[PDB]
Formats: sequence, C-alpha cells, structure tokens
Amino acid sequence: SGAKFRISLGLPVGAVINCADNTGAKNLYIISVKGIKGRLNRLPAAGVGDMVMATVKKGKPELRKKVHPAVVIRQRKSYRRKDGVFLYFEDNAGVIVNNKGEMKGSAITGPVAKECADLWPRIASNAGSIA
Amino acid sequence: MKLNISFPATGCQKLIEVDDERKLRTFYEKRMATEVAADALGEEWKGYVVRISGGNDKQG
Amino acid sequence: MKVELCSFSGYKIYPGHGRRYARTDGKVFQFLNAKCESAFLSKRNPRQINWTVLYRRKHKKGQASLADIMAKRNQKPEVRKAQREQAIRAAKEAKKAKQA
RNA sequence: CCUCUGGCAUGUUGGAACAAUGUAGGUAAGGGAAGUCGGCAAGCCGGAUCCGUAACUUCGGGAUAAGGAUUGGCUCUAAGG
RNA sequence: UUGUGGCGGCCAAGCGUUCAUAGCGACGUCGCUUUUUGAUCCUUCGAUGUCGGCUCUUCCUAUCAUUGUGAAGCAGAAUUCA
RNA sequence: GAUGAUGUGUUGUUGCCAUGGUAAUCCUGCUCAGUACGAGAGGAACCGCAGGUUCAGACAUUUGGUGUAUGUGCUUGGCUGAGGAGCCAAUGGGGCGAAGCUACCAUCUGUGGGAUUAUGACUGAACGCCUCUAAGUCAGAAUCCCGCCCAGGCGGAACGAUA
RNA sequence: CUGCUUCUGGGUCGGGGUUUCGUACGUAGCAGAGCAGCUGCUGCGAUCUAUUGAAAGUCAGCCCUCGACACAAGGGUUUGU
RNA sequence: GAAACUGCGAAUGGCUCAUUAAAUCAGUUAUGGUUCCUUUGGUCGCUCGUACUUGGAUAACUGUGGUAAUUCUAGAGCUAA
RNA sequence: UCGCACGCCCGGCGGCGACGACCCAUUCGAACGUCUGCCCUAUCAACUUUCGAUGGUAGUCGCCGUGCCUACCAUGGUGACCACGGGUGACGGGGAAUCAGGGUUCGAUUCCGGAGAGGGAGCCUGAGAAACGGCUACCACAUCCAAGGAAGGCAGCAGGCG
Ligand SMILES: Nc1nc2c(ncn2[C@@H]2O[C@H](COP(=O)(O)OP(=O)(O)O)[C@@H](O)[C@H]2O)c(=O)[nH]1
Ligand SMILES: [Mg+2]
Ligand SMILES: [Mg+2]
Ligand SMILES: [Mg+2]
Ligand SMILES: [Mg+2]
Ligand SMILES: [Mg+2]
Ligand SMILES: [Mg+2]
Ligand SMILES: [Mg+2]
Ligand SMILES: [Mg+2]
Ligand SMILES: [Mg+2]
Ligand SMILES: [Mg+2]
Ligand SMILES: [Mg+2]
Ligand SMILES: [Mg+2]
Ligand SMILES: [Mg+2]
Ligand SMILES: [Mg+2]
Ligand SMILES: [Mg+2]
Ligand SMILES: [Mg+2]
Ligand SMILES: [Mg+2]
Ligand SMILES: [Mg+2]
Ligand SMILES: [Mg+2]
Ligand SMILES: [Mg+2]
Ligand SMILES: [Mg+2]
Ligand SMILES: [Mg+2]
Ligand SMILES: [Mg+2]
Ligand SMILES: [Mg+2]
Ligand SMILES: [Mg+2]
Ligand SMILES: [Mg+2]
Ligand SMILES: [Mg+2]
Ligand SMILES: [Mg+2]
Ligand SMILES: [Mg+2]
Ligand SMILES: [Mg+2]
Ligand SMILES: [Mg+2]
Ligand SMILES: [Mg+2]
Ligand SMILES: [Mg+2]
Ligand SMILES: [Mg+2]
Ligand SMILES: [Mg+2]
Repeated sequence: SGAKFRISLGLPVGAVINCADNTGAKNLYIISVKGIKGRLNRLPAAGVGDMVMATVKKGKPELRKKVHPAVVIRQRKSYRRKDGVFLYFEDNAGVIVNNKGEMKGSAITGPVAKECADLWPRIASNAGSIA
Repeated sequence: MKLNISFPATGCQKLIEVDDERKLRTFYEKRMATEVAADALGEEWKGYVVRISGGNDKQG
Repeated sequence: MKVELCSFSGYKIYPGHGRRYARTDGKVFQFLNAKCESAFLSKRNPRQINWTVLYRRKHKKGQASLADIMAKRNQKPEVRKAQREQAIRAAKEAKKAKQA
C-alpha cells in the first residue's frame, strides 16, 4: 500500500557491486536501471531497493555473458530514512532476481536494508538480518 | 501488556492487564529486580512498593 | 524518539543528528559526527583518546492452621518438659516392659 | 629543500576591493572512462631493506617483470680497526 | 525549377472466409514539399572559414507518447485508421 | 545585468497596473477488482489514497564536499646556543575542523477561472416527415486567453515634510 | 540595507555563553626498555601518569554584556509650489 | 507407588571404507617414560590437635503465565539428600 | 550415609551387610616407543631448513619420553640399497580363487587393529570423546513460520528419490 520513499542513489550505470547470494555469481555490473526516464547526459543510477539490470562480470561460467535483472541490497552512499538517520553500509551489494521478484538464489549474505526488504517481500524472507 | 502480580507474604497471585504507558513508565528504563514504587499506578495502588522480577517478551 | 548512544565516543545522539553504519556482518554502529566516524573507521581504541566516555570510565575521572501452629509455637517450655516427662512415662515403662 | 660568506628589493608602477570569465595551483562524498575520435589532461606507482619473479629469447636479457612484508622515535647488545 | 527522393489525394479492378472503400488498393491520374539528390550558374574568387560531434535557444507538424474525441474485421486487454 | 535620464515645484513613504514574460510535466503502486467483458485465457475504468521521473523556484537545521578562521593537534628537512616559543620550504605534508558558500549528494514548495476546438447533443425549419444549423441552445479539452507568479511606461494616485 | 546624546547611543577592550581541536609550559612521580658516575644513592633517558575535557582560537559576517575606556550636539554641496 | 532430584550408563554396540603408501596394519619386544571409572585383594583410632546428628538452597507439587511455534520455559510460593 | 534380623552387661557394648572413599596392587585396557615387512611411476634426481629441517643445553605444555613448542647455539638429516614428488578404479591383516613345482589375481564384506559420522575446526561433562542417536561456530544442502524466530545430520534397522 505505502509506496517507496525517495532515497539518495549512488550506483550509476557501470558499477560492479557484490553479488551477495548463493548462486555462484560474485559480481553485478549495472547496465541500466528499471524505471528510469532520465534527461540528456544523465546516468541512470540506482539505490537501495531499486530493481536493476546487471551482467555478472566474475563468477560461474553459465552466469556470465547474459543479462540478469537484479536488486540492489546495500549501498555505501548514505541515504536518508524519513525518521532522520543517514544510514549507509560497508559495501555495495545485490542479489539476482527475476521479473516477478523471486530470487534465483536461496540465501542472502549479510544485511538487507529495510527500504528494500519492505518493497521486495521475498528478498526479505531470505534475509538474515534487516537494516 | 500483562502484569502478573504476586503477594509473597502469604503466597498468592493473579494476572491483570493494562494498556496505557503513562501508568507504565514507572517501570521503564530500570534494571531487572530494582525497587520501584507502584503508587503511581492507580486508584487502589497506594503504599505498595514492588519488585519487578522479569518476564516474557512479545515472542515469549 | 529514541535517544541513542554513539558507538565510538559514547555521547548521546539526538534524533536529527548522527549517522548510521552497517557492516556486512550485522553490527549496526551509530555515530554522533564525522570526528567519531573517522576515528572508528581508522580502528582507534576509545580507551586511548582523552575526550570520549570509555576513556574516562577507564581512568575513573569525574564523580495445620496458623492458629494451631502459633498456639504450639508460643507454648511455654515447662509445659514442654512436662510433655517430655509423659514421654518418659511412655518410654521407661515401655522399656521395663521390653526387658520384662 | 633550509642556512653561512657575498649579493639583492621581487625584476618597466602603487593603493583599495575579492564580482563574472580566465591563467596557475589544489580538494572532493557514491560510482569508476558510463565522457571523448582516442584514458587527452589529471590521477595511481615511486626511495631503501628483506623476500619473489612468468611467457619468450639472439641465452646476453626480459627484470625494479609481476606480486608481498618492513620503514618513526628512544634505550641497548653484538660484530667490523 | 521538381526530374529523382519524400508526402497526400481522385476513380475502383481486386485483397479483406462474406463484403470495393474497417484497413488496403492494380491499371491510370492529380497535386503538395524543399529535411535527398540532380538541373542552372544569378549572388560571392582585393576570401561569407569548407565534415561531424559537444553546448544552447527558438520554430514547424507531415503526431511517437500525453489531454479530449470520432471509427474498426473495437467483447475486455492490446492494437490499427482519423 | 548595473547606474541614470524627462517632469510630477523639491524630496520621502505607501501604493495602483498600462504593458511585456509566464509553468509545470509524465508515470508507478494500493483500492476499485481478479469485478464489468469473455467459453475461457486473461482483464481494465471513474472518484479516492501513497509515492516517484523530468522541470522550475528556493534554502542550510541535519548528511556530504570545501576549508589559508593558516583555528587546533601530529610531523619531515633546516634555522634562532638549548629548553620553551616559533619561523622558512612559492599553502611543507597530513588528521580533525567553526562560519560562509554548497549538492536531487541533504531538505521545502509548485495553484484557480473564461470563451471555446474536435466531438456528442437540444428545440427546430428548409424539404408535410427527417435533421446538432439555417435563426436560437447545451456539455466540452495537455490548446487559446486570463489568474497565481517576475519586471514596472517620457503612466498615474494618496499622504507627510517643505529651508 | 543600516547606525550616529530620552542618562542615551553605537565603538574598542575585557567578561561570560556557544563551539573547534584534544589534555598546554612548568612542576611532581619508587611509572619508564635501560645506561653511566659514587656505594643503596645521584645524573642521562623516548614515552606515560597527575595538575588537566587542560591549553589555545572563537567574528572579523556567532550570542548576551550593562565592567572599563574614550568618542558622539559637527563637516561639505545643492534643492522653492 | 506414578513424578522428580542423586548415582551410573549413554566413549560398548551397529554401519561404511572416503582419507592415509613406514602411515595404517602384521609378527615382535618395551613403558626402569605414562594414566587407567570399574571388578577383586590390600590399606581405612598409625596424625596428638552440636559429635545423641551442624547448615541453607533446590526439584516434584499447588498457583499465575507468556510465545504462532520447540522435549522453550518465566515470576511466586512448600519441602529431602 | 542406608537396610535387615536383634542380643549381652548395671546408659554401654555388640551381628550380617549396603554405599562411599586417599594411596598401592590386579583386571579391562589405552597411549606413544624398538626391529622387520607394501602396489605403480625417473615423461619425479636431488629433497629437507631460521615458516624446526637433524642435533646440544634450559624451560613451557602434557598423563608421561620427545623439537611437541619456545629461547640460545651447532650445520645438520635423507638419497641410485630409488630419497623426495606424483598415482592408486589402495583401509591393512587373518584370508579368497586358480592351481604340478613355481606363481598370478582378489581381500568394501560379519574376526582383530584403524579411520569417519555432509566438509573442516573448537569445546563441555566424564576415568575414558576432539563424542556427533552431545554442544558451539563457518561452508554446502535443507524443514516450520504470524517474518520476530526455531530446530536438524540414516556411511544405525526398515523404507524413498537419485
Ligand atoms: N462475491 C462472492 N464471491 C464468491 C462467492 N463464492 C465464491 N466467490 C468467488 O469466486 C471466485 C472463484 O471461486 P473459486 O472457488 O476459486 O473458483 P472455482 O474453483 O472454479 O469454483 C473466488 O474469488 C471467490 O472469492 C460469493 O458467494 N460471493
Ligand atoms: Mg551525451
Ligand atoms: Mg610577485
Ligand atoms: Mg617594486
Ligand atoms: Mg570523487
Ligand atoms: Mg571516495
Ligand atoms: Mg558517448
Ligand atoms: Mg565511450
Ligand atoms: Mg597522459
Ligand atoms: Mg615484460
Ligand atoms: Mg473477394
Ligand atoms: Mg555566374
Ligand atoms: Mg562571419
Ligand atoms: Mg494537424
Ligand atoms: Mg499580462
Ligand atoms: Mg476469473
Ligand atoms: Mg460471468
Ligand atoms: Mg552543515
Ligand atoms: Mg566537513
Ligand atoms: Mg562546513
Ligand atoms: Mg621546541
Ligand atoms: Mg626556490
Ligand atoms: Mg577534510
Ligand atoms: Mg468551461
Ligand atoms: Mg457544432
Ligand atoms: Mg457552453
Ligand atoms: Mg585415493
Ligand atoms: Mg580408497
Ligand atoms: Mg579388508
Ligand atoms: Mg570400494
Ligand atoms: Mg571417531
Ligand atoms: Mg549421507
Ligand atoms: Mg564431532
Ligand atoms: Mg544417526
Ligand atoms: Mg555412535
Ligand atoms: Mg540388524
């Protein structure tokens, strides 16, 4: 019901982030974000909770050379929650997620922020600790 | 939030429930097993000083 | 509002201020300001830095019904030794019957 | 780079301001060439000591290949005539 | 100037299971445009700086989307024509 | 963009609006609703609600940048006999940094009317009936114009003080 | 855009408030790897502990002062219905 | 005599043969280089300094419960070795 | 500390036991030690070392001996008699098949020893465990859920997929 508030985005096109799930993929190179119109000379950027499109740059052989939709899990750009805290994470992170929301993985390493765990309810169930 | 009150001087007990917090910050931000005065609780609670002795969380 | 405490220094973080850090292993660390944040990410012990709180606590600067129970309880000991005497009236006569 | 002997008055003018645009220095969160014809420019590495060093080859090289660790101050000890 | 390029009409053989014209449209035919290339050489040879890209404003409509609408071989969803 | 000019007797305060400019945009999620429609498969809308993209205007509490308060510590080479206190090295270097600037990299805000276009209709002839049109009449829109907002005319007004 | 004698006003200095950095010099210490000179003592010794959230800066465009100190009834040029 | 505290067992047994090439394992000797519940047999007034029975907790149990859920257990109250 | 029969001196002596114990035996052993013994490969000929390799001294630790570890010294140890490395579709052995005499092949398999409970690691109690029909982590897999959490380990007997 309640939609997702605006948080500061700090992952433009061309960022490799940690593929933190149990597929075997270890990188996610962001190729484009889903939902971005953008203006002239504007990199489509993503933040926490923004389901994105990525390519695995390092990992298993059968997960590379192919575009996977993904979902950003952690960023280290300090985004602002509405209750007044500037949270940020240690590293950037993401899991591999099909178009319906369900993960290709089965487990998620480390924390998932609440801004993604509320928006993607099946990433939240595989999450060890939230925010 | 339920409160299991107990009289150890003869050894009986029963359970009450209250659902407002300006009656309940007399308990909050303490340790376990400190002495708090229950005189800020209500109409029948005058002269009663009490031990909070710990209890179960929302998940038990 | 929850008025939390800074992880490096240990002052009292108010709701608008501060900054929140979350590592890859849980461990959500609060910070009052970037003076504390830089000194935490540089991995500095607070116990060696003179302005915090964990320094100053280290260096110690600053500062049968009850009626019957009570009825037998309050009983006077000459009545008790007389009761001991009719216990003797049982026992020594019974032991004369033991040998007899 | 700093100083002593020696030399000089800032290189054909001064004063008051610290706007734009420059020229010359710098610094930047998150991302890291997505900019652009092109990593242009900037940046990264950098000395020394102890390790370690591949393919290839005219056997000489490559080679400081690459990749690591240490480096301050103070107090000693040992060895070198 | 408009061959050529682009765009749009008219007439109706036929396509559209049926049915010319929902959407198309043969043979023919009438036009518009200067975002193509030709044609000409009037202007410029006592020099109007000759490709692209970046930046930036403004304009056209021959509309891709958005607002309101009319039409379908429009049930809804999608999509075509206006 | 910045002074200023004419006269209004000179000056000052408070204003008016002639005129120019003009601005907001599009989308997603909840609900409607697995409902209308449909054999199914699928599958919307109107009013509401919560947010977002692009845009415009700001602003500094908070977060981030900057940082020569050359503010405070640490520190290399040298120099003042040494300490202390300091200086030079075209800002020596590096932490941390107040104020001020500043960032969708933080935060706030972004409007209402009128005649109408296309179109759908009303009464109603032409043309006994019919007809949205001929006379008359209604609804009508990201358009147009005005509002809101920016500037304020060789354009005015009210009011004070007038050596 | 402001201020410039109602015993009032601004201005300088001082004081507090705020804040930044991080605990001053001196002194003391049977704290200090150790070393040296005298027979347990005295000197050298980076650093540490106490004094000490100390010291230092803080409006030049920060906040209150009612403490001190002087200043402030002026100068010049034009304007008439 | 249910329940519960205490003692004991749960390191045997059963399965499989992944690892391991002087390792395992096999014959051989050593432990004068070590431990060893148990079972049996020795020692068990050898010491020269309230004992007619010393103490206070705890379980079962009564009672009040919490958790969505576990062979989760919380506060209270009695009581033995 | 506990139980059964119960007597004798004029309160004190007493019976049969049961349990529990320091230490020495004994038993079940375990544990490192000594000698000798194993398939294939040289398209593995030098390996081992300040990252203990082989020794000496003194300690730590252990239940003990021991470079097992630490400090200081010595420069050693193994190898053409195959060291070292690699392979094993290799647990070793008692044994099994075939067989004149020799052999060659097999031995996961019920007896003995060892190793291991998905893979490594670490520990509690206990005399005995680096136990897994114990616990704690991480890795891999995987069950319930109100999304806050919980619990698990068939190479034990059946049984299921693969
Ligand atoms: N409003 C309403 N809906 C109903 C009723 N009974 C069934 N439904 C709805 O019918 C829909 C389809 O029903 P379902 O049993 O799933 O379909 P089925 O299995 O083919 O019968 C569901 O969304 C139900 O909620 C009713 O009595 N009233
Ligand atoms: Mg571009
Ligand atoms: Mg100069
Ligand atoms: Mg000069
Ligand atoms: Mg940067
Ligand atoms: Mg950075
Ligand atoms: Mg490009
Ligand atoms: Mg490019
Ligand atoms: Mg270059
Ligand atoms: Mg090279
Ligand atoms: Mg036909
Ligand atoms: Mg010509
Ligand atoms: Mg020109
Ligand atoms: Mg048109
Ligand atoms: Mg206007
Ligand atoms: Mg249905
Ligand atoms: Mg139906
Ligand atoms: Mg700020
Ligand atoms: Mg800063
Ligand atoms: Mg700042
Ligand atoms: Mg000095
Ligand atoms: Mg120079
Ligand atoms: Mg900085
Ligand atoms: Mg209207
Ligand atoms: Mg009309
Ligand atoms: Mg109308
Ligand atoms: Mg093997
Ligand atoms: Mg094997
Ligand atoms: Mg065997
Ligand atoms: Mg086998
Ligand atoms: Mg085992
Ligand atoms: Mg298994
Ligand atoms: Mg185990
Ligand atoms: Mg089992
Ligand atoms: Mg077992
Ligand atoms: Mg069996």
